[PDB]
Amino acid sequence: KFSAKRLQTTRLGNHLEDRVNKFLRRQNHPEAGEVFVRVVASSDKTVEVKPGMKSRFVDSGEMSESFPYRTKALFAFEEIDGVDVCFFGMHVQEYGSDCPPPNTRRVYISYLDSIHFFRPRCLRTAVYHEILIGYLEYVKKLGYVTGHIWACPPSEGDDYIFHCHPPDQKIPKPKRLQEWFKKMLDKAFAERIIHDYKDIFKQATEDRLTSAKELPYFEGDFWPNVLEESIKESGSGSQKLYATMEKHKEVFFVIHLHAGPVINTLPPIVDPDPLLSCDLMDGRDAFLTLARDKHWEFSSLRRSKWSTLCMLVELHTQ
Ligand SMILES: CCC(=O)SCCNC(=O)CCNC(=O)[C@H](O)C(C)(C)COP(=O)(O)OP(=O)(O)OC[C@H]1O[C@@H](n2cnc3c(N)ncnc32)[C@H](O)[C@@H]1OP(=O)(O)O
Repeated sequence: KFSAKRLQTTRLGNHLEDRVNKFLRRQNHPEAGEVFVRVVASSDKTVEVKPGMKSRFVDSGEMSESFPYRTKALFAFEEIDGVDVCFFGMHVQEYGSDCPPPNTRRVYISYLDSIHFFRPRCLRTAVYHEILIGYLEYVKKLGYVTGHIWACPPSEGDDYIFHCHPPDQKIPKPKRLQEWFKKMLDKAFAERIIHDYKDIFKQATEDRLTSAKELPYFEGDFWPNVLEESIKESGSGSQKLYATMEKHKEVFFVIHLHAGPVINTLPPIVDPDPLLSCDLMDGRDAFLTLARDKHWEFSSLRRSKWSTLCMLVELHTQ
């Protein structure tokens, strides 16, 4: 069977799915179909500190040369007209309790994408927020302490996950996307899922951050390349770092899942799900490449239904 439901289930996927369908049952809209959330790939990686930061801080013994993390790719599918339609995807990076500072017990959303065919339309945004809120709730329970978001919308024609978006699906500019995450986090706050969130500038200030080595270092994030430039441009760049953090502060969220002294007393983070080896969905380039090479577009509902079928056949028949 090629259905989204028969894709391998996980605790993480089930938690998100249960939250979404719970919310949909409260809404009682007759157009809404069942939602399936599936983790389709999961692997362990390391991000290596780039050469400039490495020469300054790693070789003097002040910073780890690399940080291990688990990366997960997940998809949400909805029943529409009796078939599965993939409508949302997200990749995450999880730096567990064996990861050295400054990354210990942190999660980072690498990127997220969607195709706007969720039915009914009036519930689409709410469903996206429930998935994100569910993810924060889950990693909090496992023992992650801080979550990180970079609110950077794609450039015109740069598909993040889904090849060929619908032509009439508008791309939010930074201001709209920032408020969209704020709305999501405000709802997470009201449910006691997060303790607070802050911008990166306010966070560094409260932490009295004085060196670039204290800034969490994530694969593909803004800051490692900024830091390479600060070291090339050139002495202590800490003053300029605060100007850079301040200039871009609205787009960089720091989310506190736990706060206070408990954060140094938590048990080890042990992931109850196995890794899921799926080269096609690990990273974004493979799936984009495959869809491009096979003319799998998501630019209308009919094409999205077809491309979802083809993706499910690929996922099942490795
Ligand atoms: C940390 C790293 C990451 O998370 S990646 C950064 C976020 N990811 C992306 O931007 C990928 C592409 N974007 C998307 O897939 C979606 O926009 C996401 C982010 C999922 C949000 O979708 P959604 O919940 O529908 O909110 P939305 O703001 O996109 O649409 C709401 C209404 O606003 C409109 N809108 C959008 N952009 C504009 C615009 N530039 N000018 C005028 N209007 C705009 C939309 O048309 C939409 O209208 P409507 O009220 O739903 O009919």
